Amino acid sequence: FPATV
Amino acid sequence: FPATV
Amino acid sequence: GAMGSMERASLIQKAKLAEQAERYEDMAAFMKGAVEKGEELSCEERNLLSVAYKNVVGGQRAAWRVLSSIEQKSNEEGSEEKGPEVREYREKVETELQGVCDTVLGLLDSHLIKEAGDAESRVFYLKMKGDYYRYLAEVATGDDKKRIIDSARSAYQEAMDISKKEMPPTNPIRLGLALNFSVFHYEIANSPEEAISLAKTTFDEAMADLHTLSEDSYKDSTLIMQLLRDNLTLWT
Amino acid sequence: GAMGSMERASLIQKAKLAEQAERYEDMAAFMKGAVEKGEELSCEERNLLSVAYKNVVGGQRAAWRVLSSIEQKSNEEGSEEKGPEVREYREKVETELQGVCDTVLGLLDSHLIKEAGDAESRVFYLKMKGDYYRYLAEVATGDDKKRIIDSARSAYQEAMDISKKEMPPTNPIRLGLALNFSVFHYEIANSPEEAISLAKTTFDEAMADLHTLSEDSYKDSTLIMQLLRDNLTLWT
Ligand SMILES: N=C(N)c1cc(-c2cccc(NC(=O)C3(Oc4ccccc4)CCC(F)(F)CC3)c2)cs1
Ligand SMILES: N=C(N)c1cc(-c2cccc(NC(=O)C3(Oc4ccccc4)CCC(F)(F)CC3)c2)cs1
Repeated sequence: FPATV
Repeated sequence: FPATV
Repeated sequence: GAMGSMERASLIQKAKLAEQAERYEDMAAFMKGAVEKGEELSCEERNLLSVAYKNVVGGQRAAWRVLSSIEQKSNEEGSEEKGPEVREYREKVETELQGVCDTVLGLLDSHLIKEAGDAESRVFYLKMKGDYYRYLAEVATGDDKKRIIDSARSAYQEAMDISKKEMPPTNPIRLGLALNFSVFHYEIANSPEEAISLAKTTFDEAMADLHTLSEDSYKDSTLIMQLLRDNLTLWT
Repeated sequence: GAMGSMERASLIQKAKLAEQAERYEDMAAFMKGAVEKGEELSCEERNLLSVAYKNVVGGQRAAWRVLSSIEQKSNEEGSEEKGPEVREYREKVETELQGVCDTVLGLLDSHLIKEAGDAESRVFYLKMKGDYYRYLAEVATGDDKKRIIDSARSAYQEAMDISKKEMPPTNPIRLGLALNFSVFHYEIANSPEEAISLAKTTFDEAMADLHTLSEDSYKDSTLIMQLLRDNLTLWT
């Protein structure tokens, strides 16, 4: 999965 | 802490 | 409000204790109680709220993905019918996740966003609103999926418009908003080119503003810039 | 019983799904429902029950330790009074932990232990009974602490007596029982010499019986023997 913050 | 199972 | 009888300051104190103990459900309940006192949230308090619910829903999302994967395999050609249990339990976790998202969205709508006038608060809350509609979109399949997606898009877009007018390109809230809106484009809206363009433009505009920052601000901004680069590397 | 309307087999199926999703509270609730159907538990089912509650209470114990540590520091000479919140929240987590332990102990008492006649079931359940009284002892401070300790000791001792009569020295349940009873001696009963003697004798008697085992049984027994050695290295 891609990074989120 | 010591190991328990 | 089961926290209605506890002091606001005590709720904030206990949220910090819950964080240290990695008790994020408790942390979220304490911060919901604090929001429901009706006062605006400070910078620290906004982040306590967001950290708590991000961790709760993040665990729900990870569990949902495990169960959805199992459910999809049970539906392949050749699988032995295992009955309704996988679907039922995936639905149970999904309903709990939707409930947490609705709770957060309810706090933002009553009345955090409407009282938020400064960019750092208003952009922060509108980003959260996009994030929790994005999580609802991840599990949505019905008549409402398009509307959920558009609700996420609309919140992110309002946040983006304010952030570009009122914050420098290195502001960590602005950067994290762009990171997440880019993921929305890639994973939710079937717009990988928009996702890549947004991540790249955000990264480049931040790079050109790093020279204005202190060492501590530099470390924060470059951390999120590295996440933008990470995603670009995943996608190209 | 909120699980009273669900089939026993469906509860077991969902416990396994919850395990895969690392949803151990759900797993424990499903297995409590299965126990409350009134039938004896198979080997696999006993381990699903134990894994679920071990993970739930293990997280509670880790949180309690964090909060107790903070509370002790707040009580040192020189600390600034922070009010009742640390104590209150430690008490909240403690009460939830005690509740989980009481729930497990209640399942063992109604009626898992009394129907367990085979060594592998009876020793397994009596070990659990010692373990959950040990967790109650870790947080106990009142008129009841000695009695809680003696309840743990008594359950472990009955399990030990059966295991020495009915199981080989390499049996993993026998080994794990001895590991944990040794920790009880060291950490709860203020008997480090007993703890060390038990771990060493258990290790040596297992070593001498490894030659009888298949490769798969050997791997299981040597795993727990290594935990015995680990503790001995910590304590000497
Ligand atoms: N957890 C606690 N007790 C406390 C936390 C704070 C605190 C204080 C100031 C800032 C932050 N964080 C951020 O503004 C964001 O996160 C960042 C992530 C990486 C780098 C920089 C910021 C920006 C990106 C985001 F998406 F909007 C999430 C929030 C938090 C005080 S106390
Ligand atoms: N989690 C699941 N789905 C499933 C688990 C099983 C299963 C099946 C057979 C045995 C075991 N385990 C054990 O008998 C013990 O654990 C061990 C620990 C290390 C090495 C060997 C055994 C022995 C020591 C202990 F303290 F009594 C805890 C239990 C589990 C089937 S399904």
